[PDB]
Amino acid sequence: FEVENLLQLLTDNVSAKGELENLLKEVQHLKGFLDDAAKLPSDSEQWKVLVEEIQKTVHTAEDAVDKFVVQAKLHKEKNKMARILDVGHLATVRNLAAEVKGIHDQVKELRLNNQALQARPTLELPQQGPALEDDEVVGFDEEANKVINRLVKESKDLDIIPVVGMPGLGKTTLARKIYKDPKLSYEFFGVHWVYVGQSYKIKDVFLNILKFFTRRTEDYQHEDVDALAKVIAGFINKGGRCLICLDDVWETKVIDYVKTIFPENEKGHRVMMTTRNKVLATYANSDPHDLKFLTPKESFELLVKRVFGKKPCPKDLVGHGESIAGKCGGVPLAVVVIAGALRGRPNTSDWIRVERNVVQHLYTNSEESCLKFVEMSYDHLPQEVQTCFLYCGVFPRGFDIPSWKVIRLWIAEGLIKPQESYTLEEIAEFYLNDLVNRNLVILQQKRSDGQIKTCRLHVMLHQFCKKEASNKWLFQEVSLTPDQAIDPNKSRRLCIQPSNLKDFLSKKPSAEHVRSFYCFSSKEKQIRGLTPNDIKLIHKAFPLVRVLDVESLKFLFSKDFNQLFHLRYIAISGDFNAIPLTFGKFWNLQTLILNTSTSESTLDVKADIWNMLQLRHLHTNIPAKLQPPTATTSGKASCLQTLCMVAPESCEKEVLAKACHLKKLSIRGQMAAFLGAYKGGINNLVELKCLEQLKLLNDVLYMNKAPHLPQTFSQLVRTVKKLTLTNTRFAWSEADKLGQLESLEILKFKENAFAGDSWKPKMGFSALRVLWIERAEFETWEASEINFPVLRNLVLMSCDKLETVPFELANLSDLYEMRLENTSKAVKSAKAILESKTDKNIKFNLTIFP
Amino acid sequence: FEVENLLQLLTDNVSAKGELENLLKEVQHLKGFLDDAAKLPSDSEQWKVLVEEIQKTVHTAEDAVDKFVVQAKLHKEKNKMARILDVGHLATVRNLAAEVKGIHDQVKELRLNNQALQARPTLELPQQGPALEDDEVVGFDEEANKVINRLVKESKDLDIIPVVGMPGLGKTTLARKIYKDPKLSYEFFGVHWVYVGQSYKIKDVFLNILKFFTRRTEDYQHEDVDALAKVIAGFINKGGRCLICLDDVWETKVIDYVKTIFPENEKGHRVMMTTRNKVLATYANSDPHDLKFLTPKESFELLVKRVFGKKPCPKDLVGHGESIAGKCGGVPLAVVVIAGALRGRPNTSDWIRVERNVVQHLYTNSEESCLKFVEMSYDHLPQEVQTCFLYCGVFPRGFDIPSWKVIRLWIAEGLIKPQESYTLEEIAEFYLNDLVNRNLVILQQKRSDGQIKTCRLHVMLHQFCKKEASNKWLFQEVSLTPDQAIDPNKSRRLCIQPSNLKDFLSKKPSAEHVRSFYCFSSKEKQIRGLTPNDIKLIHKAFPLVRVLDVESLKFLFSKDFNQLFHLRYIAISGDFNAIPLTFGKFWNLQTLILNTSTSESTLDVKADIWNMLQLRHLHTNIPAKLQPPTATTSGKASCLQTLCMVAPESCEKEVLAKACHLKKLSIRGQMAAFLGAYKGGINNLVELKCLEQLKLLNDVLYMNKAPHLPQTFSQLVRTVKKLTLTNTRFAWSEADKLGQLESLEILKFKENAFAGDSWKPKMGFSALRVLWIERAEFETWEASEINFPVLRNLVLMSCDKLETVPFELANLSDLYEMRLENTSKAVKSAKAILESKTDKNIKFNLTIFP
Amino acid sequence: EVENLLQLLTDNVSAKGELENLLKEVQHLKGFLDDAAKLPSDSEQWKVLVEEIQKTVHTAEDAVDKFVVQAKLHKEKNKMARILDVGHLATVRNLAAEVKGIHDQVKELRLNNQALQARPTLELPQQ
Ligand SMILES: Nc1ncnc2c1ncn2[C@@H]1O[C@H](COP(=O)(O)OP(=O)(O)OP(=O)(O)O)[C@@H](O)[C@H]1O
Ligand SMILES: Nc1ncnc2c1ncn2[C@@H]1O[C@H](COP(=O)(O)OP(=O)(O)OP(=O)(O)O)[C@@H](O)[C@H]1O
Repeated sequence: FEVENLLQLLTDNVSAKGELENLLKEVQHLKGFLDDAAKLPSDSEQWKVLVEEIQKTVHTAEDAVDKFVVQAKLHKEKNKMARILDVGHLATVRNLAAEVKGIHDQVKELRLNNQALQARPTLELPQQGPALEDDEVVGFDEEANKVINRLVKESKDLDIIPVVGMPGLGKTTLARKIYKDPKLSYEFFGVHWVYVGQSYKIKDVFLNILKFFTRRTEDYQHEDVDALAKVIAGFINKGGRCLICLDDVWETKVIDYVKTIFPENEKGHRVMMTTRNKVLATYANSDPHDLKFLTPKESFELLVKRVFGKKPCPKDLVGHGESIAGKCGGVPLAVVVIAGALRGRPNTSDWIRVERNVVQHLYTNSEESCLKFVEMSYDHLPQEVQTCFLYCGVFPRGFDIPSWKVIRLWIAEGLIKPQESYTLEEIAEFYLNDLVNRNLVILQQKRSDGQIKTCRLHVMLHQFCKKEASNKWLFQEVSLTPDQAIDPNKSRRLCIQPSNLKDFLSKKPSAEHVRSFYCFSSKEKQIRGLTPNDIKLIHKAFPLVRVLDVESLKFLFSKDFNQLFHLRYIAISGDFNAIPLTFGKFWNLQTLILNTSTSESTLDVKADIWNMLQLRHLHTNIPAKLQPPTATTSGKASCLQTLCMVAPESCEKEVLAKACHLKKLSIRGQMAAFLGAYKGGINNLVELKCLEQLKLLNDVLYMNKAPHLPQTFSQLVRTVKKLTLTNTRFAWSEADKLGQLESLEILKFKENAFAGDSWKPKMGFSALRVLWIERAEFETWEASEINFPVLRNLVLMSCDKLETVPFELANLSDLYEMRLENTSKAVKSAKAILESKTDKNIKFNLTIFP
Repeated sequence: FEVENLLQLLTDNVSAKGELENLLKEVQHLKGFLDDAAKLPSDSEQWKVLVEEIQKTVHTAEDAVDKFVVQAKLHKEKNKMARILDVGHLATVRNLAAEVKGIHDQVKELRLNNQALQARPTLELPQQGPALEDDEVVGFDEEANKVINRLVKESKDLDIIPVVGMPGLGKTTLARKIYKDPKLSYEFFGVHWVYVGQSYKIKDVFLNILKFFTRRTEDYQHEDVDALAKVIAGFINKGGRCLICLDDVWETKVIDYVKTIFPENEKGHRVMMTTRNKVLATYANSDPHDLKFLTPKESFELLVKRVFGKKPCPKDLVGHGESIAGKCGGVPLAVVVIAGALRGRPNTSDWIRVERNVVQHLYTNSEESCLKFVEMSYDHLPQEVQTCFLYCGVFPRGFDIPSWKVIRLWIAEGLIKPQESYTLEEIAEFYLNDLVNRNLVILQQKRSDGQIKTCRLHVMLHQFCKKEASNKWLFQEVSLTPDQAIDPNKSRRLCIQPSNLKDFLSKKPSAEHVRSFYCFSSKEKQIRGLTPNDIKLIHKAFPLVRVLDVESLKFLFSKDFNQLFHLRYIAISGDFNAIPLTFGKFWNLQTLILNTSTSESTLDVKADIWNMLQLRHLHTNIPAKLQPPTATTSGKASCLQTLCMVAPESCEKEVLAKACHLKKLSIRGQMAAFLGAYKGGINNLVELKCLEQLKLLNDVLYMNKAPHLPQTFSQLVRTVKKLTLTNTRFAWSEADKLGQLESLEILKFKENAFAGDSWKPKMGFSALRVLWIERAEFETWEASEINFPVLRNLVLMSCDKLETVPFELANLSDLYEMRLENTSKAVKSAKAILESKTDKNIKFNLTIFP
Repeated sequence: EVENLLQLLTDNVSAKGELENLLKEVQHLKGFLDDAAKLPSDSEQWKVLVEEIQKTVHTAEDAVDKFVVQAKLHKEKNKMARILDVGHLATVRNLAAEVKGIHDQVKELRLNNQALQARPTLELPQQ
């Protein structure tokens, strides 16, 4: 046995690398086939079987390759004596080699046996409703009047009025309503309608337009595009003022084609167009008309209308009907589709069937129209954003998906690929920005800069993403009808709700193909009765985790968890006084979010963060006392872009030299002991090159002496875009020192950041965009035009002490935004400045709470 | 082990040659498949995987074959005792045979397993914009006026006015603007427009022409081509003067089909035709109208004319806007396309996304029209010029590509193939000449003979070439987002930049499939901190380099660098006193450029250049002391065409006999000891048969005795076409002999080449084309018509002493060009000659600086 | 190494049995030597044979003592040092191979040479 064992063991190691490379190349083949098959439309159960099988074989080979490389690195870590001497290593490594050969031959026979896989040169092989009347439209009366108003206002220029939203949001219904208002007839000689959609031809559109202006299109079918444009221009000139309806135009070229047909007769014509692309709407009109959201009562009224015509919904179905109405998120088409499923089912058994879940019920049966309706644009997304989109589907339904969390989740799953001059963080931020541009992913929260802060995936879109991923298996959500498991073995990843986590753990989960663990707290901070054994068994179940993201728990650094070298992105919480060195073995790691409940003032990062080349972002809820890099660790600049909640002690010349590419840096502690010359730890910030954000927080309320912004501070932080001061109690004279930042973009004064009865700024802020003052005790302000020449946003919250916003800021042309939150009499001056700007008729916004 | 080793080693080598030949045949098969695949359009990921795989396998097998032959040559180079005795020889040889056998079986299974490769008889499987008005056309006002002036000028003959330029340059916009001037209507009764493009049918063109002259084309659809020609001629005769606008005509047959329609009514009709082929335009009109280049302000105004139409661009987007405007190189289609990318994106995050790199942003997404716009003519080039073009896509963006550098680079990359009566130099020069003819490759510098000197790839075309090569993998440019490497393993070649070279070395590069090293100095002479260790690392990383081209460095002749026997083309610089014999082992060498910083007056070529049969061109920045060929080296005439910077001592009877086919020879040193009878080194030039260029340079400013050209000099250099004399200090009487060269074509008197207060030439120069005089101390010139009968260019520079250009040169009909750079009062005589020729109305150009 | 590990492990897969057989056969040769010492001898061939049996007996004794010393050294080392040591494995089985060689030498010494055959009572022995 041992003779034979060692014989085959030695024989195999001689092709382990060749077997590895051949398996990897053939798995690349199968992955290319898999992309092809995903693109293809399929209807044969055998084809779904084969796609399932190739996906599972591909992911099995991926696990084998990652295991082999991880073992190789582990061996290289061991000393030469423990390298040669180890015999268990020999057994495991050759068992791994044997598995790799088995899977390689499996891939060889997968390619050879199945004819479908053969390489092909270029071979992938790929109507409205009834029409409502005014009484059938719901809650659009105010919207219709607003849009018609916008249309009718006299303006010699050809102004556009676009309507934009999400798939099946009712836009075409708003246009059809608008299209049949007598007011529109009064204001315009001839209103004509046209539908474009994603697929169209201009000549079709131009011919249909011409039909309205003459019935002899048979004569002009021989005219060219520009001749037709001139003809229609003359026809309109004869007609007079005209409004043209455009249903679902998604391309700028189309708009720029439509401007042509309108003559320059200074009649102030109009074109109102529907577009699922917010950017297209924005170009069409500089101020869009985002289709409102139906309120739950309106949705219930619509469902009543549909599943019972005009006869009232019967009494007992009202409860269930109400339930169905609210759950649809406020988009009419979800109501429409579930009503379709409910047509003529006055028996409450089926109403209860449909209610119990009303997101799955769309995308089923023949009248699934929601699916294809959304797909009308998903295919309008490139593959990179296709995938980055689908991974918005992990977050629980109704969850608020943070911008940074989702950005690092994308970048931690390997979905994004590097570009030739950009950084993965900004490529991903652009991907999500664009995802909102296409209205694909709701965005209701705006950073001071105006960037995404919380994006949600609409209930209908949530179920669409979940089911689409499940079909592609990129991830999945575990469910349990009382008992059972829904085949999680067909789940490349598992998203588990905390409530069912204990039960899923009771079955002793154990998976290898799994490559992440998602368990978010939609009900924030509802940490259930999870024992340490639960966390240990979690560590056991998923050994190949790239993405271990769980924050509603008391996590611990079990030995098993310490072995997870494949780790990429960690979101854990508990009571940790210092990061153990075990984190120094997670070479694959790219991100680390830390939220510790420890009473310790500082967290000691024992793990050598410097050696982790793949590392990109470390986040801590409390200041981190990072060890400086040693001589051995000296090398290339670290990949670290974001380093949040840094202890000032851990800001040394060597650390900042090792993180010169650091972008987002936050430091909290004692400041005066950090601001002096011998406190040049601040002077050490010169090491940071691409630094952009800097949060300064003082943990002491009783300060020995008030610090002073060093004169070098102007250039010490020259690269910083965002700069938040918290509990700094700086003299407003120091605000002048803050006026010498060339690249200052955002400015937050939080918790008496600046101490003083009144603020009289002098230095101009040639680029500042957002001013943010929170809980400022200073009573009067005399900021002038020169101070903030390019003010675009000014936020002052909890200003119970401030007296009046200076009128001088009214002159600022750039300034359009002004929010006063829990502010004193200065609210009156906000009204005065708003009135002045309205008299000047400058686009400006004023928000007052409550 | 040793028994089995030697057994296998002997058995395989018995079969090594058969294995080699069979592998070569099968790799020829895969290369033919690749030639098919490149043409065939494809969109399937699996097929791109297969093409990647066949490319990698083919290049791997090519490396194996070249390594095996190099080893064979090395072994044959060793002595018989050093041949039989060597044991490492057998080890490496039999390992190489094992690798060759492995890759041969790889190719066998690549063919058999994959059905895509089966031989097939004949089986590869292969609209305007909106239209503007005159306010949307930028900066073409003067251009349109110039073109219309060219048009309307009265002339009985049917003169043509063509508009030519690069893809996406806006020609059709100029024509349309021309097509809508009232002036054109005033000067012509009937103006009609026709679109041809690359693909067209005459009958469609003629029928559409006939429509403008009668609405009954339905009647004449049955008439033959000549019948339609006569009909249109009669219609034009009835109409009178006519200008016909032609869009995108590329083939001359079309032009000569258009002359037919026009009647001979001595009405001076006109034809306007746009054409991407500069030669076609030149035929259409003897003086083309190269569409001007939009200035950066015009490009910014245009981009405003789209991303914000007529509403002025907001303030903060101007900075970014200006950046995105100038970067487009001065062609409106780059502006248009990146605008399309920017449509309705007033959030400056995306403006900065697009600005950072504004050449990639074309050729991406749906509205990438730049790509297909260039491809509409890339297929217009045969495969040879197809490839030669793509290797203009390796010089850094904005780099000025020298004519000789690129010519040899082509010929050194294995892209050109020999013809049946031509020499690779002139085939390649013709290829680049055409690459300018088709407007493909910009050309802004002219050699005195009038051939290309510098050529550039327009930023748009540069990125197109880079991406096209990268898809085909013919080469690639290494990039690093902070860290990382972009998979350079899929880069058959690496084009790195000096800025990133140090970091590239930091990763310890090691490649085998790489077959060249491109590192040019766009910022000339910016040699960064590259240590000798860096150069050694270069030598190590790329062992199979055919083309090693790096001059921004301090290169050294390391032992490893001496091994590169596959070497073809060298471009190196440093401090070398004499070329080591190590270069005598580079049997594959074809070219050698040398730029040595040594203070030595002469460089001694220790390497036996005579034995290098593949050698074609040696270049040195200082005179070279070549060793004469020995008796053993005696054989066929050397392939050497160009031999630059030759020490006069290095010009011996035997040397020149061995290089009788030498064409470009340059000699520098002490000359007075060169012209004498016992200095028959001048007489030794009789050996050169196809000598074309001859540059004579004297390094001494204090000459013992004024030299004197030999009487034989006339027939000594009878084959010379170019003859640049520098610092010769010759009496103008000696110039009279210069009229005794039958084949003289170029004449550059540089740095007091001829000494004398005045020049009074007598002998005629029956063929001289371009005269050329730098820094002439002579004061008065008395040349006449007989002296320069066929003068085509007359360039006089730094002639601060020259008094007046003789008026007699005015009579010269051939003379069209004349340039006075930093010239004295003779500039006034230049004005006199210009006025006289203008009075005679002879097509003449005068340039004066400053 | 593959052939090396094969041959070593297969030699061990018995070193104790080879050891004991060699020991008993060397006891045989030692008894023969005790006989031959008493015997008067005058034949150069017999002195050659006695020299040879003495050298073979003492060679086998050196091999046996070396092998037991190596075994004791193994037992001295820690369990980790016992299992992990690879050079020790090579020396162990080289010693075992030498023991097999000497044992075969003793077998052929007995069989080839008649002189060694067992015999009940045969030792042949003026002022
Ligand atoms: N207020 C409403 N009351 C009743 N039904 C409505 C209402 N709004 C929309 N619908 C229904 O929605 C469906 C029409 O959706 P619509 O075409 O307007 O969607 P959309 O968001 O504009 O989509 P797209 O951009 O793909 O055209 C029809 O069933 C129509 O009856
Ligand atoms: N306002 C404008 N100012 C300048 N150029 C414009 C403007 N609007 C469109 N264009 C140019 O018009 C071009 C239309 O194609 P055009 O025929 O003029 O290009 P070309 O390079 O001359 O040759 P080809 O006919 O092969 O396309 C577009 O490339 C765009 O660059």
